[PDB]
Amino acid sequence: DPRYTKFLTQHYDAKPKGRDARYCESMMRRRGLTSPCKEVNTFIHGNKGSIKAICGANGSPYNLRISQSPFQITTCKHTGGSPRPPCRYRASAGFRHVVIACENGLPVHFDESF
Amino acid sequence: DPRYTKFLTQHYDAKRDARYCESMMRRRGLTSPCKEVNTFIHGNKGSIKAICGANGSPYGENLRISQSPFQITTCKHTGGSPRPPCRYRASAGFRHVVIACENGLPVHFDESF
Ligand SMILES: [Zn+2]
Repeated sequence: DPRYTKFLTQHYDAKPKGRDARYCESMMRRRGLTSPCKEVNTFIHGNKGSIKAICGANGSPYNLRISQSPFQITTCKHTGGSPRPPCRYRASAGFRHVVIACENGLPVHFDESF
Repeated sequence: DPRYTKFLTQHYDAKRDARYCESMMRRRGLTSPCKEVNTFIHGNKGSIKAICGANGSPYGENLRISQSPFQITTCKHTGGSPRPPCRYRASAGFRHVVIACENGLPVHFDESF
């Protein structure tokens, strides 16, 4: 599923070098989210298998699913004015449960509003 | 970021002798007058940046030390005049480096090491 691949591209970074504004400004472009500037985007860290398992045993219904375990995350939030690149961001490192959408056994969307 | 871009100019060269040093020290603006000692870090720039984060660790006062070692070239001035033309000899090295960071970016290299 290229959707799951795309989920990992947009919402997964296993061992982040940092968790600050510059990490975000780097990651948002690296991961294809700056044409144009995506307003809010969370990267989940840690082991990939725990995220995928939100679709099963590490999840409960929430058409969405909420994680039964917490995750190191970094939320990138646009700043600077209008959403023309180059995209400025600030970062909020977090440790919490997350909500995702699963389809046919795999994560395909991350729910930022949660 | 001026401080970060100055760090790269003065202390970073991605891809190792006296002539290396003599041209590099000049090309990177460290020869008016002659800087006595200056080290270039070689290798992957992300690895160096990461010293401020995952790949480094707190050191002394307000500094940080690399967790892995880096190939380095230290240029040492030769001759009696502190003015250019600046001649240098090279010490190729392999070791941990100490830097200072500001906002997750390298801004200073510690030559006493
Ligand atoms: Zn000298």
